[PDB]
Amino acid sequence: YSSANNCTFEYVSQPFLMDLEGKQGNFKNLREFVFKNIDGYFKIYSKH
Amino acid sequence: AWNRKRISNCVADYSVLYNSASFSTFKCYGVSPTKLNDLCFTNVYADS
Repeated sequence: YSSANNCTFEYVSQPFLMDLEGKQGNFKNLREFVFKNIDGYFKIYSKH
Repeated sequence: AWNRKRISNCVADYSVLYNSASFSTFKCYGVSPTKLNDLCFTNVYADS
């Protein structure tokens, strides 16, 4: 991005960790997300 | 050149305004300042 003019909401979620490995292979894991917006409030869902 | 700020997604109070604050003038329009607690706003700005 270039910059931010104004910002009505800012945010940091819960801590967790990542593998950070570039080694080649089949996808050992899976990630799902359902982004949605209902009545003006955003929400997200997930599972590993 | 007043300072415009943003109060978002947090919780205010009124009882922490006058206990030895003793400011010049405290008043509110369209609602009693005493019952700031029960009322519920949205996207509160801060100009000073």
